[PDB]
Amino acid sequence: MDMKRRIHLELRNRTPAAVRELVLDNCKSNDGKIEGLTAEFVNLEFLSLINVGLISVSNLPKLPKLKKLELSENRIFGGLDMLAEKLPNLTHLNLSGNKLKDISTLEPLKKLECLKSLDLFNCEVTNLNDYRESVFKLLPQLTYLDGYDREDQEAPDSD
Amino acid sequence: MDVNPTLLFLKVPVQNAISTTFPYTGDPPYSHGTGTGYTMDTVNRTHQYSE
Amino acid sequence: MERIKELRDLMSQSRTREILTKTTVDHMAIIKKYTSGRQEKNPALRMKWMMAMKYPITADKRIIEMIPERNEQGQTLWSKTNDAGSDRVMVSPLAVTWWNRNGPTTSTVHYPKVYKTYFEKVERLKHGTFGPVHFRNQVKIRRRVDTNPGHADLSAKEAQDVIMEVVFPNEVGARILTSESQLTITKEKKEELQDCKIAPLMVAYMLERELVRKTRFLPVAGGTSSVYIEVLHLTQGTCWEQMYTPGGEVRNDDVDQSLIIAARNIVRRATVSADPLASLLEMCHSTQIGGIRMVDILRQNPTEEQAVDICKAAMGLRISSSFSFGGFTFKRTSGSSVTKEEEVLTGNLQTLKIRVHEGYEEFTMVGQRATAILRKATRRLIQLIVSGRNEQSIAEAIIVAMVFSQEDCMIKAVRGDLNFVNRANQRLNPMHQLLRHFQKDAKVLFQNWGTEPIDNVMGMIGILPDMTPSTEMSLRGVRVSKMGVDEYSSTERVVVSIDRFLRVRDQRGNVLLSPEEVSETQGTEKLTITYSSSMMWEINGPESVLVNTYQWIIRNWETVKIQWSQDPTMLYNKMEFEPFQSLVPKAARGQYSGFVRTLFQQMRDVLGTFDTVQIIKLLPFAAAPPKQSRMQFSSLTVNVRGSGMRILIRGNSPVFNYNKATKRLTVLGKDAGALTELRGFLILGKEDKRYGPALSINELSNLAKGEKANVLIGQGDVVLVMKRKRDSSILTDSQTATKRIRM
Amino acid sequence: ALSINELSNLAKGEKANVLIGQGDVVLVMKRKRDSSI
Amino acid sequence: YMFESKSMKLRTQIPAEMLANIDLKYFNELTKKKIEKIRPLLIDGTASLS
Repeated sequence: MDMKRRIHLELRNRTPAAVRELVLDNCKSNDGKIEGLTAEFVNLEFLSLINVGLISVSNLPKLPKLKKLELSENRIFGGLDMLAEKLPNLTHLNLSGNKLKDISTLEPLKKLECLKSLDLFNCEVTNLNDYRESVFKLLPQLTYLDGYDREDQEAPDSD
Repeated sequence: MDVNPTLLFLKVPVQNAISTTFPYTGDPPYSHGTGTGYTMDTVNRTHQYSE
Repeated sequence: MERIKELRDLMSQSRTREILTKTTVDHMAIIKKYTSGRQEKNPALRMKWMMAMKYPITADKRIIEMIPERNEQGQTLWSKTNDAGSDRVMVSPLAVTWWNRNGPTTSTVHYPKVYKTYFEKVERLKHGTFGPVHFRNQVKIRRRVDTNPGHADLSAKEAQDVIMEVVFPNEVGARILTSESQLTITKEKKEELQDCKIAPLMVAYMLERELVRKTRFLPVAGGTSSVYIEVLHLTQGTCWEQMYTPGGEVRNDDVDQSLIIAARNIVRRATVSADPLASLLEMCHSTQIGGIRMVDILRQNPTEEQAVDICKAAMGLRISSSFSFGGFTFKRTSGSSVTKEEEVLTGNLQTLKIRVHEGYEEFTMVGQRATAILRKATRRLIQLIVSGRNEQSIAEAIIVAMVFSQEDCMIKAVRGDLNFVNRANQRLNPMHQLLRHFQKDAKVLFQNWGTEPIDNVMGMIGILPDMTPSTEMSLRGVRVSKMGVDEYSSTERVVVSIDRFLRVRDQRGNVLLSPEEVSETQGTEKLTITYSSSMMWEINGPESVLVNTYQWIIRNWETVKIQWSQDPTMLYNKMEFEPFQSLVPKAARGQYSGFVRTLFQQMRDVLGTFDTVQIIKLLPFAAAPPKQSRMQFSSLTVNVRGSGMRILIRGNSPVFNYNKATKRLTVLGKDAGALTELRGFLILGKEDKRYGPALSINELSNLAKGEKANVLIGQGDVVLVMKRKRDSSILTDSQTATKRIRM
Repeated sequence: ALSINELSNLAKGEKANVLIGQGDVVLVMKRKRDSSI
Repeated sequence: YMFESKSMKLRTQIPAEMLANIDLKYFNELTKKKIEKIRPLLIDGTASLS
């Protein structure tokens, strides 16, 4: 079941304007891009693209209200500049298990105003020295990187 | 960053930070050269240089 | 179309019509054995004769259209002779090689999985490790060991039900359709063998070869595993041992120990009850070890442990005549005995009552790390021969025999007070009290036993009281044996009467397994044990209580949901949640409950918030006299073994996590079950034309919850069938009708 | 008792016991009002 | 020297005193050359080192 199918399977005869949390993981990508979602999704605030073979997020929809996006287990190697404009209100991003290999790749996220968490587990960029410090200086608004704030104090629950 | 301690020599002369290049302060836990092979080789070398 | 013509012409002659009409489908296998011919004596000679002539091997009349009569050199591959009487044309073995060379290719992806029981051997040897050959004089005991690794611990009868459901779905019988035991293997194999064209009969044979266990009573000299016995020819020899290690995978024998633990708990809580038999039977038919009903496990496994033995005996199952004492099972070979409880005085002049076993008898004392043969008369240790590995095992066997020697020397040699209690603080058997009293030290008892000379007959090292070798001086009647002592090849299964106090006597009157010699340990089972009685949940500790509560809520999800959405007050005060409320802190049962109750109300008010997982997680906290407080809890505490665990309202936690991408819920690591965020039919009568022509067992998939259709059940007869309403099981409901009359 | 690392999960107004020191346990109540310089 | 047979799982030792007669097939090429070159100097198990 590719995205276009499961989306409708998850649409559940409920109009796109009335979805607030959509879960689409392990499904597929057309070739390496999200296909099936459309801008009519306006009430969505939790999209989970986990394990969907995804080579980029170029053709992502426009979700004003998105706040909890997660692209873990995919193979994004850049092109995150789109997420800034297309998800102005995103405040919880989960890029774990992807193919990011440089701090430069995370430069585009600097212009997201309301960012609160960035999970970056199992990514080749996490093997660097002064990794967390460099990330926290490139993304000053961040207050939880990988789960801990600044002194390795776990992020409080109920987020 | 990828830490490269040798790059420290770009700022401090080598003789100032020469201690950096000495790996061990103590007898290592391994035997470097010994046994019948390294003795026969020494005998052969000594005779070769005077053949 | 041709087969029906064959049947018609068979019935035309009025001599086979008798056989074809009067022989019920039951009496077909006994007709199938009226073969003709004389088979063949000396088949090797016949083969050497056949291969000399041409056209030895018969083949069906299809080669003609797919194998040329002559290869590219003019050699007749096949002939036209119709061996004996049949359509099979004779063929020369050149045809086999012609097929293997210029033949129709194919894709073989179903072979490495249909023949798993051989490729497993291949991949297990391919990764084996070899060690140096040691030429020590090998001692080879004669153990009975498993010779089928990965047998999937099925019997020889339920394997047939698996085969009939994987390879012959349209010939399944009534005993399967009108059931609720689907098994897991039958859903994996059905998926794997979905398009196999191999050989339905061969697929069945391979499946029953893979899904059965066998034993051989082989001369083993180490290892004893299920995988070390296939390579016995490679590992051990008459004078050599080639150290070796199969490199495949092993079986986890955890179901057996879980069964042992469940049997122990059930027997305790049934004997501490008013009517032990009813409790035992109801628990067996209701309790489940890792999902499977305990009755199926008891009728499936061969495990031989005391508690399981009593559980089987109370269920009218044959139990081994051998009795287990001190970890060694004692198979009687000869003699008779009588318990004859008599009185004695211990070393400290303490009165004691012990069953003086009166009568001369010989036992084989087989054990895990030692073996022995012990023949004794009343208070007379006539002879004890021991063997095993190291002197520790030899000493263990010797002391076990000495304790069960009926000699008063051990009784009078006691040092201390023989007042021993178990984990349950109960009065153990005085002989058993002696057993544990002496299990640690017996030096003074060895000195009392003394030492006598030995004549060095055939080579038999004697054992000194210091547990050391001696070629001349050895303990009394104790003769450590070299060249090993062989075990037995039979168990002599018998039915034994059970008294009302969990003492398994027999028709002869000798106790085999007293209930007091069962509390060896009370560790934690690896699987999950589920009980159908709210009282039982508070037996194995907080972990079991939580797991059973959540599994019960899952079991009855539809009823819980309807009652929660319609009559919440009744649901919030059921009995099943009283054990759970024992864990919750006393000073917070109310404040918690209200918070849940109010929150639950929020789900009934606004639609779209009906979260199954949240409701199941938070429901057990509702049962309480709820209070009111503005506090908005984030996590609710629970007391487990004195530690405060926490259950998260919104999210997952160790006490409760429902894994997404799957329907499985886990509580404290222990598996709870499946939560949803063919079979089950009932026969009604013979053919009824009002419902139209008969169906096949496949088409029955297209029926409603109560629609009636007539199907061709099994091999032959057609029976009207209908889907079932209500679970309709054999749980306590059947017991109630039977136990109520037993008043 | 709750380890001092776990009491951070208590909600406002909750009360529980914590191992606050050497073999010592005390009852602690979370303040609804949060004060800070 | 120490000879190891990995097909028989054997670990034997050859004392230096036997280097004057042992067949020169077990050793590798470099050790074989060393032994061959030093053999003329072997007296009573030692090796002259003037």
